[PDB]
Amino acid sequence: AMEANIFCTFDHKLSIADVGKLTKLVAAVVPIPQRLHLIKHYQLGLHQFVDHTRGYVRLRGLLRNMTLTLMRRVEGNQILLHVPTHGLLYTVLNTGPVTWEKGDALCVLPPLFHGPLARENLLTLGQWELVLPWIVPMPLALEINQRLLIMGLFSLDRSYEEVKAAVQQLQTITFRDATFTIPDPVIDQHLLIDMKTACLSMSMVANLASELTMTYVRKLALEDSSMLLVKCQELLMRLDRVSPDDEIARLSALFVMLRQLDDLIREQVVFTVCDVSPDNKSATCIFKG
Amino acid sequence: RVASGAGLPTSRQTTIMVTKYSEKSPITIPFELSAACLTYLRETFEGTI
Amino acid sequence: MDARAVAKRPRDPADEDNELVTALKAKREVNTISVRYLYHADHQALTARFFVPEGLVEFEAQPGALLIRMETGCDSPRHLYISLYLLGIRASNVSASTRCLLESVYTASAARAALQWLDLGPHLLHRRLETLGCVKTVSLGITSLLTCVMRGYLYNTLKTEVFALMIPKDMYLTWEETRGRLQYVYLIIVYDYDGPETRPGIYVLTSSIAHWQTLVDVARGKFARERCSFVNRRITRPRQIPLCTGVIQKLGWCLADDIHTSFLVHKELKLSVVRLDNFSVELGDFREFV
Repeated sequence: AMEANIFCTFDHKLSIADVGKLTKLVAAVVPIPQRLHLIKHYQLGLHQFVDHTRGYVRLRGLLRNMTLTLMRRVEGNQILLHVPTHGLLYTVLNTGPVTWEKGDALCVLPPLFHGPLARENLLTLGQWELVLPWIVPMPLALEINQRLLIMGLFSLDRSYEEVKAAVQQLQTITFRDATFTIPDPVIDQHLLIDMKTACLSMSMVANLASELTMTYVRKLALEDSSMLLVKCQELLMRLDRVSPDDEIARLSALFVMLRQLDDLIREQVVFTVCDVSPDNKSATCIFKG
Repeated sequence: RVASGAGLPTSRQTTIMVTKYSEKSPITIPFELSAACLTYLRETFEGTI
Repeated sequence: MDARAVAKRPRDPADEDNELVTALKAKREVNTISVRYLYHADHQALTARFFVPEGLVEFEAQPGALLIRMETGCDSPRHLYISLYLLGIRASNVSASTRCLLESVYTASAARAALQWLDLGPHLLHRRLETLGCVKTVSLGITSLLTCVMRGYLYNTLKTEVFALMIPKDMYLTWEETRGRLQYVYLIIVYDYDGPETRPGIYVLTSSIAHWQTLVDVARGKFARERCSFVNRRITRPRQIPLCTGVIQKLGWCLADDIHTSFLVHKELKLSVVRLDNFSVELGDFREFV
């Protein structure tokens, strides 16, 4: 009997050096749009979604619901991808920048370097270019998403010197043997649209929460049976030291601007490490999805 | 490999590949052959002792 | 493609001969290695072998206890495999009788180094701990070699003995009078945010409630002093940054009928614990509640 795999063909001609480059990635993480059983080679990675006017956060949105998989065997005309299941252990290659340890929570993350890159030696075709999302530990993914959101929140006033100091000292991350730096979301003083939507919704839920809760605890101060509401509005009286249709639209806007932030305020851990092989390029991670 | 007790560092299953090569080293000893002896060898003269 | 090969019945994974057996049998050789019955074959549990120094393996030679790693700002000994009982010495939940009992038995370097590495802020003290699972076997050397389990049950080899989970008496916490048919176990961390001090409490919750919002409802019902201390700390010291006042995560599930009180014997110190005999470890991500 065989195993429930995904066959993958290659429409372009393959050479022996390209297959020899491909067989380095035996147990590598690969994303897939929908789990069919015969896919073309234009659906192996994120190069179908690499775009100019859209950037990182759109790729994070597409990756969080992408159905990832693992390669199993490379041969002529067919690439056997294995769909991992919840609750089995799988060898996974470390194509990322950082070594892992025993017990790190591991999650997918798109590559920070685009198509224009000097350091990549990957599977390259006439137009098609295989890319591969790294798997970093979840503290690094939280730190990268958080620092990128903060230095994208200053995408409007880069004229000043102190904000240039803030971004250029926020352009880098500090991890285990990692002087790794992340590139700027601002490119030539115009911002990619979805990053703008993310920080706009952040400031919008902040301003809505800081404006309407005082009126609502004014309306709530008559049902006081628990010891929480009085200090809840003591906070609001400490900070300073209406038509119904507008507040209805304000509250619906509050919940929808929150609901558009689920990709940023949470994300699920994908793999987790059972052990690390010597020389730290492989690990046998139990899937958790 | 040699087996040791439990917990001690054991040995991974190990193979190896070694390829030798071959060196070039041609030799030569040239020599000359005299013109009088060659004209007496390759050409035939008259009947003299 | 035929009807005998497409609609074939699914096999029993121990019924056919082993791959090593048929591989030796196709050439018909003899080797002193016995081959006919492989051990650890039909183990649904997932084994994991982890190194540990000798300074943390006391009260661990008994089979069955938790295993929690911490992060440290240093580079080379960066991760340290604390057991469950050693997390209680910093915990202000257990009584001073039991804390001055087991404080006098962890006299080592790395144990007190771990206690000194729970010294920093609480919001990062959430981030330092991540659950590694349970442990069944030891080896009792200078560097003893554990066999960690992460998913599935917890048993001795050849399935002849089911191993249990050991949790100490003051961490044990039931939020009901009548148990259900099943109950999942949990790891509840709370922070009594008082004025000067910030030293937390560790709990294990054997609740029968499945859905997580219906568990944080009972958690907010039974930890009102902790959230009140959290908001007292938020008012009394502004311009600071407190967060994650109560932390919860899954640890598995028992069968809700094998829970009774037993005792530990190690260095002639009796530690009263409750057990969970037919236990399976099934972990989850670290959630929280405010």
